[PDB]
Amino acid sequence: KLINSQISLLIGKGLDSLRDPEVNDFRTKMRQFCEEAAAHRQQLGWVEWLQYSFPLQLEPALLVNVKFEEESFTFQVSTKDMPLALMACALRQPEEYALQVNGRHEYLYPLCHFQYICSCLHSGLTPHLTMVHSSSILAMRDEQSNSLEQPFSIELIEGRKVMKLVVQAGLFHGNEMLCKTVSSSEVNVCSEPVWKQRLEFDISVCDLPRMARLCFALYAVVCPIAWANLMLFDYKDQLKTGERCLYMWPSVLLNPAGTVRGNPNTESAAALVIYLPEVAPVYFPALEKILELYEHEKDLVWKMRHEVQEHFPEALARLLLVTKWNKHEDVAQMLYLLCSWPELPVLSALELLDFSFPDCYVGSFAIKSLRKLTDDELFQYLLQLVQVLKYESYLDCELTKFLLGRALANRKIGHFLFWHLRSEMHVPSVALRFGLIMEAYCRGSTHHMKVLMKQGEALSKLKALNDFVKVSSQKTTKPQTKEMMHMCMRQETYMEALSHLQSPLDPSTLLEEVCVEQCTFMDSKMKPLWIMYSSEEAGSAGNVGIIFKNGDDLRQDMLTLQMIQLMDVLWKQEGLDLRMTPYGCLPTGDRTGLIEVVLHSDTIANIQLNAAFNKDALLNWLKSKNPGEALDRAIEEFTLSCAGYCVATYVLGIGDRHSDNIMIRESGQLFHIDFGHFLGNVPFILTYDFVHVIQQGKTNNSEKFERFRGYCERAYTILRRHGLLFLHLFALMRAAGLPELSCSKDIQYLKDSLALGKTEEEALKHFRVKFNEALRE
Ligand SMILES: Cc1nc2c(-c3nnc[nH]3)cc(-c3ccnc(N)c3F)cc2n1-c1ccnc2c(F)ccc(F)c12
Repeated sequence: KLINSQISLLIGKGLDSLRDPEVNDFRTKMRQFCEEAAAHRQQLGWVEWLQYSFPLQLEPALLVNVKFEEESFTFQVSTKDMPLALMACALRQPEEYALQVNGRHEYLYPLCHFQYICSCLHSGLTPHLTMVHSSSILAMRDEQSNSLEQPFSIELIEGRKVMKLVVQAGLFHGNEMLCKTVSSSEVNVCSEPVWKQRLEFDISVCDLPRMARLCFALYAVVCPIAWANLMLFDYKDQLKTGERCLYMWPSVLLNPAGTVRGNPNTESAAALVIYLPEVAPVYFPALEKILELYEHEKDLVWKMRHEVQEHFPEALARLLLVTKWNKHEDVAQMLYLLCSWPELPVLSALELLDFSFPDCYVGSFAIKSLRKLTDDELFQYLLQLVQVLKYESYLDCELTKFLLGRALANRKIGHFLFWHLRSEMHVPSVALRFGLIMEAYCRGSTHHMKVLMKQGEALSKLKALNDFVKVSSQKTTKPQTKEMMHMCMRQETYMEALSHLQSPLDPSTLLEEVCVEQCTFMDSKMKPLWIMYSSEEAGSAGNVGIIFKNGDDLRQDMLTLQMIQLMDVLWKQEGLDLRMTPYGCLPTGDRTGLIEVVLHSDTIANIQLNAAFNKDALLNWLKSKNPGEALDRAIEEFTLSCAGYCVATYVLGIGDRHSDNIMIRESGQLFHIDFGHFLGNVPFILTYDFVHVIQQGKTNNSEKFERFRGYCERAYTILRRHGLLFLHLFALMRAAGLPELSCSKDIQYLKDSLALGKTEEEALKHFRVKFNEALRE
């Protein structure tokens, strides 16, 4: 029971009142499932458990200091040496140990591969680790255990809330209609309106595909009012026969992609009531039955269905787009080949997950092609897979079981699945499904729940704190609310709630002691908070800041930074390190989330605000933080990151860049904050005091500049190869309801910036056109 109450606070809704056997089915089925995984988990070998709880954070001569669970010993080792070898030094049997990063949830392949080690090499800090014996790891593991060929007709009985009242009714597969829409008669505005009018569609009932959905639009004429959709099949495959009442969603005219569950605010939802003509008790045929069984271009793809399977396995997608889905034989045949289809590359499955592949068998097929996804790939695509959950038609689906499975097998997966689900629980459409999934996951780690509660309580006191700061600053100076802010933070409950947590931005980072002294807040607008931490165990890698925002929408920034991080991975996985900074960014709730602070950096504007001439400002700041020899690295740091963000900002169409939202690190790395727009919703950007830095300050030094210009072009064509990768993810993201990612024209921005129609060298001469266009500043 306490566990039940804990799950209810964490996920934000109470745990029944719907007595819906679909919902009851989901919960007990998935709970058995999730408890199975948590059982398996407790029986893993101790290196298998590290892999679960602390997945290694790789990327695609050396001083290092080691202790055991207070005396440390410093060594030198080879950047090429294996953690084993390090341990063996430390011992003077190594296989009985792992290396923990001090004060992080990280354990340690040549050390040149470990994120924490390069985050130390590139930054001169000296790695500090701890030998943790395998007995002691087992302790954690243990501590964390618990036949009918008439036309389909419905009937539109009547309605309930408020010229002339039309209803439009369409039948769709995906966002394709299996026939013609039917409208109603123009009954008069006011009501509670009556229709009692049979609507009959040009489809045989034996020809509704398993995933068919009836879609209504209620509007007003001499203006739209409400929309609503449902499956003609229940979640047990039973064609549904009867009277259903349809609590409608408000509008924008049909909306086949929107949810198949009704508007839950039954107090003000227009209801549309309707009759489903019974027809005999008909369940959609089993799989085994089914297996027994320009337009000229479509016809010659249906055509050699077989040659496509034989010789073009990955063209699956566009054979599924030519398939006549209203014809049940056209579907048995296609669906018959698909049970023999060779598995597909991840890229191709990322296209199949989309909504214009509604059929649940293809969805299964797509999932099956996704079990080979590495955990690092899953993590990169994870946001899209979450948003695709909104397209599903039932609660129990391969997609949900696949995530839960992966979530429960990698704790960093589970961590982020949780926050993605939790962050939308305020959205009517999805609250039930996301709530239900967070619940099954919680019965998979009763331990991780308690860690997440901990994060939630901090996120909760940050909300209160910001609210007091918004109120307090209305009446008071910036410095007077600041010291009030600290007094509130100093209270009892705030110190306890805000301290000793895993960072929701990155669970491997630990937020221990909140440094009240160094907290502050932006005194403009939504009063975003600056919260700083320290940890004596982690040393300097314990000094970490997080920015809290309450008021702003962070979904867009998060997507943009995932994309830049994807870019940097693509680039690093072709040899090219543009030295990017994809900092953490995570919506946690309604207009609420977190930003990872990048320490030791500032804004162009703050740097320009002051040298004799403004162009000297950046270079002199760089000269100041990188003495003598060291400037030279900064200039290359600066130059690569410049090119990388020039390419990134251009592709993603991020305008509105100015000297307050472009930042620079003391290493010389330049990076962008505050995204919020993108897709133009832009020209190549470039600014002579950047040019100035790239040229070592010398008036014009075309031997530096041109190679900088070669960086940009290399990045641009690297990314241009993976343009489909970018197109497919964004396609899935249209499910997010992001306002700048609304329609088709948004995705057609990306198509252009990525010259995706043209050749590799014709796009690069066109890229060359923009780059000089932009240079004249
Ligand atoms: C207003 C604002 N937005 C941001 C963003 C950002 N991102 N999306 C959307 N807005 C990112 C970073 C940021 C992020 C990472 N590293 C560093 N250094 C940053 F400045 C800082 C941001 N700021 C801030 C600038 C100055 N002072 C701030 C403060 F006192 C408290 C909180 C603030 F947010 C501050």
